[PDB]
Amino acid sequence: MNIFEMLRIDEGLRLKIYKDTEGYYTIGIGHLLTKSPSLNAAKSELDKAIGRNTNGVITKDEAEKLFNQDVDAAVRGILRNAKLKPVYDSLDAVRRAAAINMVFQMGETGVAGFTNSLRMLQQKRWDEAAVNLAKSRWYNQTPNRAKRVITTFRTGTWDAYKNL
Ligand SMILES: Fc1c(Cl)c(F)c(Cl)c(F)c1Cl
Repeated sequence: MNIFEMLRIDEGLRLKIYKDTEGYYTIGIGHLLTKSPSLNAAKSELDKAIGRNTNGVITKDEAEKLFNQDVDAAVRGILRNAKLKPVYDSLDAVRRAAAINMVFQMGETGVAGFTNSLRMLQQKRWDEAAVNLAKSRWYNQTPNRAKRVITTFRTGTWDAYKNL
């Protein structure tokens, strides 16, 4: 198990434009195209991302290319964010993957409200942190995924993913 395998499980793989859990146009391995309700706008974003005129369908190789870029972008974003870098640096590699997972799903803006959770994680108060993380829109809207990510933060193991 690693961050790539983990997000592959959580996001799936679809080669045609689909709507994510929030109703937003997406492709590949959870590559958000746009929050716009216009399919044409989404198709434009896809073409720009891939570098060719696609009309809504990509190959597995192309999906994996975008996926690698997205994982890279999430990490680089954490490292440039003053509110996130210290907590990330304080973690082991397994829990770091859980951090990347969250940023991949909700972005840096989606995680701005997790200040108290972040403190508890840096304090290594794993059970308290797990309890706090679940008190969120995130947990309520995607409970099964959140539970897996939270278990990863609580235990520092891959137990929530090893069966999957
Ligand atoms: F280190 C982190 C980071 Cl960078 C992050 F964005 C979240 Cl949501 C998190 F929980 C942890 Cl531990």
